[PDB]
Amino acid sequence: SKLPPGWEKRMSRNSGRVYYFNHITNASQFERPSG
Repeated sequence: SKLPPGWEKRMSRNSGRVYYFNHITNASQFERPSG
């Protein structure tokens, strides 16, 4: 785990894929969130 303040690193079982979720902008991406 190595994300900035505000982001939450989550994991999606079954398929085994990494996905991030921002509780500030409720945005979802598939890459290292920079800011």
